[PDB]
Amino acid sequence: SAKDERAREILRGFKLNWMNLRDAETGKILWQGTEDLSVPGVEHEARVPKKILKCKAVSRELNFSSTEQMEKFRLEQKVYFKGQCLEEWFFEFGFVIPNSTNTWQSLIEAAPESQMMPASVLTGNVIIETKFFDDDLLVSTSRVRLFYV
Amino acid sequence: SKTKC
Ligand SMILES: *C/C=C(\C)CC/C=C(\C)CCC=C(C)C
Repeated sequence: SAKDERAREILRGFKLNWMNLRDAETGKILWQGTEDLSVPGVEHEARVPKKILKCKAVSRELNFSSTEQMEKFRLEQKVYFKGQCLEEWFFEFGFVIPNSTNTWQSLIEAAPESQMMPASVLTGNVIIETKFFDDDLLVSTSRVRLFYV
Repeated sequence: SKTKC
Protein backbone atom coordinates (compact mmCIF):
# COMPACT_ATOMS: atom_id res chain seq x y z
CA SER A 1 0.00 0.00 0.00
CA ALA A 2 3.07 2.32 0.46
CA LYS A 3 3.14 3.42 -3.24
CA ASP A 4 -0.67 2.83 -3.41
CA GLU A 5 -1.34 5.15 -0.41
CA ARG A 6 0.80 7.89 -2.07
CA ALA A 7 -1.01 7.41 -5.45
CA ARG A 8 -4.37 7.76 -3.58
CA GLU A 9 -3.10 10.91 -1.74
CA ILE A 10 -2.01 12.48 -5.09
CA LEU A 11 -5.33 11.57 -6.80
CA ARG A 12 -7.50 12.86 -3.86
CA GLY A 13 -5.60 16.21 -4.12
CA PHE A 14 -5.60 16.40 -7.97
CA LYS A 15 -8.21 18.25 -10.06
CA LEU A 16 -8.57 19.22 -13.74
CA ASN A 17 -10.02 22.78 -13.54
CA TRP A 18 -10.51 23.42 -17.31
CA MET A 19 -9.36 21.98 -20.66
CA ASN A 20 -9.55 23.40 -24.23
CA LEU A 21 -8.97 22.14 -27.76
CA ARG A 22 -7.99 25.03 -30.08
CA ASP A 23 -7.55 25.10 -33.89
CA ALA A 24 -3.84 26.11 -34.04
CA GLU A 25 -4.36 27.74 -37.52
CA THR A 26 -7.37 29.99 -36.64
CA GLY A 27 -6.76 30.29 -32.85
CA LYS A 28 -10.48 29.38 -32.36
CA ILE A 29 -11.50 27.18 -29.37
CA LEU A 30 -13.29 24.10 -30.84
CA TRP A 31 -14.08 22.41 -27.50
CA GLN A 32 -13.99 23.30 -23.79
CA GLY A 33 -14.55 21.14 -20.70
CA THR A 34 -14.77 21.89 -16.95
CA GLU A 35 -15.43 18.24 -15.87
CA ASP A 36 -12.53 16.48 -14.06
CA LEU A 37 -11.81 13.74 -16.68
CA SER A 38 -8.88 12.55 -14.49
CA VAL A 39 -11.62 10.82 -12.41
CA PRO A 40 -11.23 7.03 -12.82
CA GLY A 41 -13.97 4.34 -12.71
CA VAL A 42 -16.48 6.16 -15.00
CA GLU A 43 -16.71 6.26 -18.80
CA HIS A 44 -16.73 10.03 -19.45
CA GLU A 45 -18.24 11.21 -22.76
CA ALA A 46 -17.08 14.15 -24.92
CA ARG A 47 -18.69 15.61 -28.06
CA VAL A 48 -16.23 17.47 -30.34
CA PRO A 49 -17.17 19.29 -33.57
CA LYS A 50 -16.23 17.07 -36.55
CA LYS A 51 -14.34 20.02 -38.18
CA ILE A 52 -11.50 19.17 -35.70
CA LEU A 53 -10.62 16.40 -38.24
CA LYS A 54 -9.68 19.13 -40.80
CA CYS A 55 -7.27 20.98 -38.40
CA LYS A 56 -3.56 20.82 -39.37
CA ALA A 57 -2.76 21.06 -35.62
CA VAL A 58 -4.74 21.36 -32.36
CA SER A 59 -3.43 23.25 -29.29
CA ARG A 60 -4.50 21.25 -26.16
CA GLU A 61 -4.63 23.38 -22.96
CA LEU A 62 -5.21 21.76 -19.51
CA ASN A 63 -5.34 23.71 -16.21
CA PHE A 64 -4.84 21.47 -13.15
CA SER A 65 -4.42 21.87 -9.38
CA SER A 66 -2.36 19.48 -7.19
CA THR A 67 -2.18 19.61 -3.35
CA GLU A 68 0.57 16.93 -3.53
CA GLN A 69 4.05 17.61 -4.97
CA MET A 70 4.89 15.56 -8.09
CA GLU A 71 8.53 15.02 -9.18
CA LYS A 72 7.76 14.17 -12.83
CA PHE A 73 4.05 14.59 -13.69
CA ARG A 74 3.31 12.99 -17.09
CA LEU A 75 0.46 11.46 -19.16
CA GLU A 76 0.28 8.41 -21.41
CA GLN A 77 -2.74 8.51 -23.75
CA LYS A 78 -3.93 5.54 -25.83
CA VAL A 79 -6.55 6.15 -28.56
CA TYR A 80 -8.70 2.96 -28.84
CA PHE A 81 -11.02 2.35 -31.80
CA LYS A 82 -13.66 -0.34 -31.15
CA GLY A 83 -11.17 -1.69 -28.55
CA GLN A 84 -8.02 -1.54 -30.78
CA CYS A 85 -5.07 0.82 -30.08
CA LEU A 86 -4.65 3.28 -33.05
CA GLU A 87 -2.09 5.73 -31.47
CA GLU A 88 -0.24 6.11 -28.12
CA TRP A 89 0.98 9.58 -26.98
CA PHE A 90 3.32 10.63 -24.15
CA PHE A 91 3.23 14.11 -22.59
CA GLU A 92 5.61 15.28 -19.82
CA PHE A 93 4.83 18.24 -17.52
CA GLY A 94 7.68 17.69 -15.02
CA PHE A 95 7.94 19.06 -11.46
CA VAL A 96 4.65 20.13 -9.80
CA ILE A 97 4.95 22.47 -6.78
CA PRO A 98 2.68 21.29 -3.94
CA ASN A 99 -0.70 23.14 -3.82
CA SER A 100 -0.01 24.80 -7.22
CA THR A 101 -2.37 25.53 -10.13
CA ASN A 102 -0.71 24.93 -13.53
CA THR A 103 -1.54 25.46 -17.23
CA TRP A 104 -0.11 22.78 -19.54
CA GLN A 105 -0.20 23.41 -23.32
CA SER A 106 0.67 20.79 -26.02
CA LEU A 107 0.52 21.14 -29.86
CA ILE A 108 -0.88 17.92 -31.45
CA GLU A 109 -0.20 17.70 -35.21
CA ALA A 110 -2.72 16.01 -37.58
CA ALA A 111 -1.62 13.08 -39.79
CA PRO A 112 -1.70 13.86 -43.55
CA GLU A 113 -5.33 14.43 -44.68
CA SER A 114 -5.27 11.11 -46.65
CA GLN A 115 -4.77 9.20 -43.35
CA MET A 116 -7.41 11.04 -41.26
CA MET A 117 -10.39 8.84 -40.32
CA PRO A 118 -13.90 9.99 -41.32
CA ALA A 119 -16.19 11.37 -38.52
CA SER A 120 -18.91 8.81 -39.47
CA VAL A 121 -16.44 5.90 -38.90
CA LEU A 122 -14.93 7.44 -35.71
CA THR A 123 -17.96 8.78 -33.85
CA GLY A 124 -18.91 6.81 -30.69
CA ASN A 125 -16.18 4.21 -31.43
CA VAL A 126 -13.15 6.05 -29.96
CA ILE A 127 -12.01 5.72 -26.33
CA ILE A 128 -9.12 7.87 -25.08
CA GLU A 129 -7.45 6.13 -22.13
CA THR A 130 -5.31 8.58 -20.07
CA LYS A 131 -2.87 7.29 -17.43
CA PHE A 132 -1.67 10.04 -15.03
CA PHE A 133 1.76 9.29 -13.48
CA ASP A 134 4.27 10.83 -11.14
CA ASP A 135 7.42 9.32 -12.76
CA ASP A 136 6.84 5.50 -12.47
CA LEU A 137 3.83 5.83 -10.09
CA LEU A 138 0.41 5.32 -11.75
CA VAL A 139 -1.92 7.83 -10.02
CA SER A 140 -5.13 7.46 -12.09
CA THR A 141 -6.48 5.91 -15.30
CA SER A 142 -9.52 7.61 -16.89
CA ARG A 143 -11.50 6.81 -20.07
CA VAL A 144 -13.43 9.19 -22.38
CA ARG A 145 -15.67 8.05 -25.26
CA LEU A 146 -15.53 10.56 -28.15
CA PHE A 147 -18.44 11.64 -30.40
CA TYR A 148 -17.72 13.75 -33.54
CA VAL A 149 -20.77 16.02 -34.08
CA SER B 1 4.26 11.77 -34.53
CA LYS B 2 0.93 13.09 -35.99
CA THR B 3 -2.71 12.32 -34.93
CA LYS B 4 -5.41 10.61 -37.09
CA CYS B 5 -7.81 12.11 -34.47
C1 LIG C 1 -9.32 14.98 -31.86
C2 LIG C 1 -9.49 14.68 -30.40
C3 LIG C 1 -8.59 14.99 -29.47
C4 LIG C 1 -7.50 16.00 -29.73
C5 LIG C 1 -8.56 14.36 -28.10
C6 LIG C 1 -9.80 14.55 -27.23
C7 LIG C 1 -9.59 14.30 -25.77
C8 LIG C 1 -10.33 14.74 -24.75
C9 LIG C 1 -11.56 15.57 -24.93
C10 LIG C 1 -9.98 14.43 -23.32
C11 LIG C 1 -8.83 13.46 -23.17
C12 LIG C 1 -7.65 14.10 -22.50
C13 LIG C 1 -7.47 14.31 -21.20
C14 LIG C 1 -8.34 13.67 -20.16
C15 LIG C 1 -6.39 15.18 -20.66
